[PDB]
Amino acid sequence: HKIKGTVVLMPKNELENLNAFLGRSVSLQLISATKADAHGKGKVGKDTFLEGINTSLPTLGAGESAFNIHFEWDGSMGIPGAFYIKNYMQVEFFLKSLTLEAISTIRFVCNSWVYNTKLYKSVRIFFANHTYVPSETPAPLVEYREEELKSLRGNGTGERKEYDRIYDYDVYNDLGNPDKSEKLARPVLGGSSTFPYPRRGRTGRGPTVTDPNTEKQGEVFYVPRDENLGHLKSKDALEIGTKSLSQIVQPAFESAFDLKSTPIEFHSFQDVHDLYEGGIKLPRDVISTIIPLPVIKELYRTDGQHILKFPQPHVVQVSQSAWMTDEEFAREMIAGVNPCVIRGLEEFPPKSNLDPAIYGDQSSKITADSLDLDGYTMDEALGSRRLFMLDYHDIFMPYVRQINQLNSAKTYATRTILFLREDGTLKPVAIELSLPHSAGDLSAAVSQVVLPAKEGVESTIWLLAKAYVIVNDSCYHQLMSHWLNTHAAMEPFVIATHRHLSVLHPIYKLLTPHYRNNMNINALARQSAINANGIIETTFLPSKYSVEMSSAVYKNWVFTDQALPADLIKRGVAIKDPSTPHGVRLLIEDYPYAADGLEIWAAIKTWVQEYVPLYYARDDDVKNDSELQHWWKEAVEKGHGDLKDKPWWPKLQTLEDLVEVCLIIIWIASALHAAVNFGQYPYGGLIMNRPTASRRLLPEKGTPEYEEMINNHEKAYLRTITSKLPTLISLSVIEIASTHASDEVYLGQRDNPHWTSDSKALQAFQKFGNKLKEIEEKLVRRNNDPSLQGNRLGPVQLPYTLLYPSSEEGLTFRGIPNSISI
Ligand SMILES: [Fe+3]
Repeated sequence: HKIKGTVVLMPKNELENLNAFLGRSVSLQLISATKADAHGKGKVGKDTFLEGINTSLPTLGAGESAFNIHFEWDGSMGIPGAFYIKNYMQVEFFLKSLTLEAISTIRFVCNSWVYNTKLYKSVRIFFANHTYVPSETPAPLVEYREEELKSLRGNGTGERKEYDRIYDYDVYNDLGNPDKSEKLARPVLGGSSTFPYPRRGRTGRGPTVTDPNTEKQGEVFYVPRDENLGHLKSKDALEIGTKSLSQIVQPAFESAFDLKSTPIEFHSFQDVHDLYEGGIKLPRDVISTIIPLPVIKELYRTDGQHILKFPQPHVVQVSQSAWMTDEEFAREMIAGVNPCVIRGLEEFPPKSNLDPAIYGDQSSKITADSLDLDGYTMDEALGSRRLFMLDYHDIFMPYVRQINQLNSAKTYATRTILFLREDGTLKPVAIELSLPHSAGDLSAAVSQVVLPAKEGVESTIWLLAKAYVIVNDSCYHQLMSHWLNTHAAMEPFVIATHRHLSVLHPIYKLLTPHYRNNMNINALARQSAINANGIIETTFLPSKYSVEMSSAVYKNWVFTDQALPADLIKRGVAIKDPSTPHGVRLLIEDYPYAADGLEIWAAIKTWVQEYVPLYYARDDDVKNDSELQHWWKEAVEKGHGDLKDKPWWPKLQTLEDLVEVCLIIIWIASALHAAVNFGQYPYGGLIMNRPTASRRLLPEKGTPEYEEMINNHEKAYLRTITSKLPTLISLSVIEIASTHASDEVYLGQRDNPHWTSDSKALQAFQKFGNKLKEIEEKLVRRNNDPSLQGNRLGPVQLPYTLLYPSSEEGLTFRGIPNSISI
């Protein structure tokens, strides 16, 4: 007459004795999926308490404890499909799972914090691991299913508390700190035509005293409780790093500089190399402040007394000087940290769409006859699809004036012309350094064109020109390729999924692994990374204009252009070609990001195309899923609501649209983010290779600054790029971001083998993981192919492993997480 059950939970201390969980501490009630009361709701059993510690199980995961329990459940009550749980203890615990035996085995995958019962307005409910579209929900669970969605949505008011599980939207009005200073006021991003932006998770702290449109500061930025990931190992809590760096480590660094205990500036390139060789000497109390901090202490080796040493960046591990080569500068545009901006150039000279009345004549000054195209004429280079560009002219020109008015910031709007050589590598052939020009200008600095040069002061000017380009590129990488296109663009879909797709829903099960830790890292970023005077503003060129620049770019963000084939075709780096395996022909055949990416894209596509038909037999079945239609309607009209008028949104009335939408979401969250994230320290850990800021324009002839370019080119370079103090802070941030936590869940993995009971879904997922293993072998062969050495390894001899699916923990330059997790 009893159902044997096993509860697995983790006491709180395991993620930030066992006998306290016995007695009347924890009650569970089974809920029937087949026998309903007179209202049609599945009947509920009696409160049943944990009976004892099970120590006979083969071996739980670390930190987990198993509890025995027996439910009076006579069979007339039908088959359990859910349960209620009440925690009568003062302290919350993490509920892993319930397992019921000898009844048609029943598994519940919970993985949820359960706070004291008096904190909840309705009792926590958990469903068995079956999957149902809404029309397939067993009738006695239909109302339970919808009431749980209503509970997760909340009502759009109230200050969110730690234990709340309420998902909702708000604008980016929480970055400014106007109550501290008018200088820290920031425009609201989202909800206007001037500043469109993805929505983020609502926190509801309320208004500042000086500005009803800006949300007040808080010690903790709320996320729904189970988004805030605990870790067994403190060192895996990498998301706490940015707060520690901004609030604890940066002031300690600043004091070392204020007290003149270390040189204020780098004076040679070797001063930079020293950081990962002998290290940097700092005051004792500065070391003492840093080396006890979780996560932070993992970033540096130390003698415990005066030395911090950074890890040797991958980009210098074979050749310290290879970053300086034109070969490597161009190669990193297709296999570097930001491999997804280069475009084909199909006319010459390049054109601008900006208004000459505002910025002056926008004609390019690059002349065709000045370029070395390995003997090709311009017409030949254009017609054979060998001309490409890295075009930041129109992106940066609207912000150059305001950036350059800042005291220690000076930039150009840059364009780089690239030629695809017959050997398949890219060659840079010109850089245009543009400045706006209008009648009222007080500056006499002018735009100019710089061409490659290997000797003399011309070689230094060309090296500086490359630095100005990479400052543009690093800013666009950090704020657009990375922050906007992954972190910020994904959060609206996270929110919508939890608000409108039941945990029971097949598309919830398909997508939610790809959201792990995303809202958490994003909230911590709003607090410490992209806030006024936060990490990004105090290390990157645009300073207080950084985040709003990403809103300007979001005006042109197109959901369907995030698909890899559409991206490659839009950028003119591939053409449609049905005769090829992936339906596109690359115009740069050995384009490592794109060629490896197409393999990953195709594997995800096959997986989604196999999973969707398990639950939707026909287009009509997609049309008639009420949760799915509400999910997509809200994702578009609210989550990305500033772009809800755009004609390119899929309608989601067909199987093909459902596949496309899920495929793109998974792609952004896993491989796209990985490709743009985990190369940050490997390439940018040498500040000269990936400068974050430029502080001066090119010097005029006849000046001491010009003579310095002749007599001391390294110092000229270092004075132009990011200063030493923001370099230390920035290196630390990108080292965190390039690190895989040991509890990461990678593409092809899931945190629990029982996420669904449907064997066809589980077998399809196994095929997907096998396919990713085969792809990794293929990518290994690519990196070992000497014919591809030029673009896949370069003179830095750094094999392109960023789209290898698998990785061990640490700073590995490989591995594709499921989600945007750091
Ligand atoms: Fe990231």
